[PDB]
Amino acid sequence: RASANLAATKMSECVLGQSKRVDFCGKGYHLMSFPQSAPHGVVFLHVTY
Amino acid sequence: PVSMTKTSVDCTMYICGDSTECSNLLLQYGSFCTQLNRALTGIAVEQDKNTQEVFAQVKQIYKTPPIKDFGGFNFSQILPDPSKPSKRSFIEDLLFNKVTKFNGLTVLPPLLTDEMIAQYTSALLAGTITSGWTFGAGAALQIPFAMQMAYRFNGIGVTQNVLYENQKLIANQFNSAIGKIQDSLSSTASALGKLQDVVNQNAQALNTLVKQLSSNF
Amino acid sequence: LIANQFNSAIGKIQDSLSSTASALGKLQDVVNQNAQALNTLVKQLSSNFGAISSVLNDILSRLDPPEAEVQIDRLITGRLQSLQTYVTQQLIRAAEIRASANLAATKMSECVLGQSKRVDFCGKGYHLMSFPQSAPHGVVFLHVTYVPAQEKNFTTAPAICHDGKAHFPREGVFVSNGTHWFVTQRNFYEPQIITTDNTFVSGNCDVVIGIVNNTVYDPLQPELDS
Amino acid sequence: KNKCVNFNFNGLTGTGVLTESNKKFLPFQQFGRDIADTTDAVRDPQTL
Amino acid sequence: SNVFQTRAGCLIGAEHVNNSYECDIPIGAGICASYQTSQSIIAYTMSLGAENSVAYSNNSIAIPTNFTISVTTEIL
Ligand SMILES: *[C@@H]1O[C@H](CO)[C@@H](O[C@@H]2O[C@H](CO)[C@@H](O)[C@H](O)[C@H]2NC(C)=O)[C@H](O)[C@H]1NC(C)=O
Ligand SMILES: *[C@@H]1O[C@H](CO)[C@@H](O[C@@H]2O[C@H](CO)[C@@H](O)[C@H](O)[C@H]2NC(C)=O)[C@H](O)[C@H]1NC(C)=O
Ligand SMILES: *[C@@H]1O[C@H](CO)[C@@H](O[C@@H]2O[C@H](CO)[C@@H](O)[C@H](O)[C@H]2NC(C)=O)[C@H](O)[C@H]1NC(C)=O
Ligand SMILES: *[C@@H]1O[C@H](CO)[C@@H](O[C@@H]2O[C@H](CO)[C@@H](O)[C@H](O)[C@H]2NC(C)=O)[C@H](O)[C@H]1NC(C)=O
Ligand SMILES: *[C@@H]1O[C@H](CO)[C@@H](O)[C@H](O)[C@H]1NC(C)=O
Ligand SMILES: *[C@@H]1O[C@H](CO)[C@@H](O)[C@H](O)[C@H]1NC(C)=O
Ligand SMILES: *[C@@H]1O[C@H](CO)[C@@H](O)[C@H](O)[C@H]1NC(C)=O
Repeated sequence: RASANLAATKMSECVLGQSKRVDFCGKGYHLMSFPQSAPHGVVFLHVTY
Repeated sequence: PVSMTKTSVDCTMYICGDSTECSNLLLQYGSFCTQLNRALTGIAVEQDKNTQEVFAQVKQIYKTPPIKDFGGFNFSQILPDPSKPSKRSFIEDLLFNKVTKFNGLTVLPPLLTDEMIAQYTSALLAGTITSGWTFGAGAALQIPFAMQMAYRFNGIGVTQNVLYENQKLIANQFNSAIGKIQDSLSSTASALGKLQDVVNQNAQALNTLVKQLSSNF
Repeated sequence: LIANQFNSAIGKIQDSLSSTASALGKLQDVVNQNAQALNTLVKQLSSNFGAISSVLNDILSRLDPPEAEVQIDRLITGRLQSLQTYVTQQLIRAAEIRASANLAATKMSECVLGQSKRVDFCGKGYHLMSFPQSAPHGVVFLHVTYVPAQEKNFTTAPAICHDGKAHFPREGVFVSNGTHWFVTQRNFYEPQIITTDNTFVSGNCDVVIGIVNNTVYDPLQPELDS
Repeated sequence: KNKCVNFNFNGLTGTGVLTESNKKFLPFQQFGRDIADTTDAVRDPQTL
Repeated sequence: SNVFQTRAGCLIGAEHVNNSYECDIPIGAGICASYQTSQSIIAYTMSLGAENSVAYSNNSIAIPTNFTISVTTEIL
């Protein structure tokens, strides 16, 4: 549940917006993120500058 | 990790399979069995809620247009591929191929099928590609992907002229990075190790539980 | 207009809370999940656990200490296991409530005591402000947010050519209603004449993909010409 | 009444404060129980 | 007397309906039930939401011309 809450927060702040939070959306300055479904989980492709 | 397998264990048949004498003796303990069933039911409903909170973040199922003119950015490998029987992306199918009883133990199917989670991810990706962050705050507002990339460059403190003057270099870098993501997922299993850990940690536990039926105590 | 929209939204909050119980369902769940557990615990006092009687006082009254000892041991084992189960489930539920309370404290800090840029952390739309309200064993945040409402299509261009120079919007975007080019803020249609005070120059026309031809007003030129 | 005493009512033994009960038992009823099935009310053998 | 085979098991007393609606009572692997219409319990593949193509183009932008102030309740 903690992991899924983190995943929901990353979907909200990282896919549905651009995050100023450092390293919340991977190495560098966050540009955007793309979600992908995985068996019992989520995979975020973080596009950063 | 977002959810795990919704396992339910019938307390009565696990402890006292098809035995009336054993069930009558187990009745001497009271609500031991009912509260264990309640806890496992809570866990399963919680797994469904986890999946809903992560993926059902979009009110409408958005489409990418048939003409994929995204200023040179290539999303073909993350957008759904209609050729595959499951409408999953190339990368999603790479992800699904990397992650690998009868004693009152049942497995409840998740409320959202893999197809519906794929449709959620497709809708979120299409909204991001066609409207930027606008679909997250309200109605989806179409904007050219180059101008969205300029918005985001402004967001990270770089002027949009840097994007527009270096647009195709940036498109090529993004495409190469997606290709490297494919190459990393196609040759390294341990990449999805985290998800596999969950699938292991549940199964091991279940094994242990069934093995305890073979003990004398 | 904005004051009236806020007042109407507060009225709708009242109407939603006055007619829908399930709205506060989450808090009720906690109040249920504790009480059920407590009920279960007390119900375990009525179980034999293999003893002759669930009532402890009915054992001592009917048996000699050597024989009462075995039945009391059975009752002790059963009631100890019941209490351990209760305490373990309460520790896990306390961990859940602590996570919820940490989230509530973070929302109070970042959402009531400030304006949050985090998307959907403070509800649907662009967060303007939040108001806290106490609730039985919990908190209720009224998130006031800005939702863009009436959308309109426009033609757009990344930049504009004036004299071989590429003009980019200082903030906002270039929008065409079909014949004329303006520069507007991104979140609200307020078209303005494209001037050198609205834009900045960077390089020339060749580099930018999708650049369009237009005139960029120079606010000085009419004054200087006189 | 109104004092913490040890009581024995027709073999039901318990420690408690016995107060005048507004509960009106049906004539066949002898005891009363709570939602948790703990003894809540009793009937005096000597006087009803 | 309706007997319908789902991936979640055997469902008896619910009429299978081809139409997709928002999930009301979650049954199982994409299947939800609801009381509708005369009144009856129906089972259906849950609808994920309104299907909408965004009018994307390389030179088309949609700009808001108004707004609404929304007060939403969060309970913790
Ligand atoms: C996006 O990239 C994919 C490959 O990742 C491109 O598809 C390839 O296209 C070439 C010729 O156009 C073929 O030889 C390859 O076999 C294709 N590969 C795959 C995996 O489909 C696709 O053309 C690119 N998109 C655009 C618009 O150029
Ligand atoms: C786009 O906007 C421009 C500016 O508002 C419009 O041009 C004006 O049109 C009105 C009458 O509709 C005239 O009185 C003004 O003199 C025009 N202004 C200028 C500077 O010429 C234009 O009509 C709009 N076009 C569309 C298709 O809506
Ligand atoms: C914008 O204006 C420039 C010049 O003011 C146009 O450039 C001309 O393009 C034509 C067609 O290719 C050439 O024959 C001319 O030699 C060009 N002139 C110059 C000075 O470069 C340009 O085509 C215009 N763009 C649009 C979209 O109308
Ligand atoms: C923006 O929207 C508001 C309402 O959301 C509009 O105000 C309404 O105007 C109509 C008449 O056109 C009245 O009947 C309503 O009572 C008004 N509502 C409120 C809350 O005042 C407003 O006109 C819109 N503005 C623009 C520029 O579109
Ligand atoms: C913009 O144009 C498209 C054309 O397909 C249309 O579907 C859409 O409704 C238009 N948007 C607005 C806000 O009028
Ligand atoms: C935009 O797309 C149209 C196709 O409708 C095409 O003719 C035009 O060249 C494109 N413009 C740019 C700048 O890519
Ligand atoms: C749904 O429609 C199809 C025809 O495409 C039909 O074969 C099927 O029986 C229908 N399902 C129900 C439950 O009526």
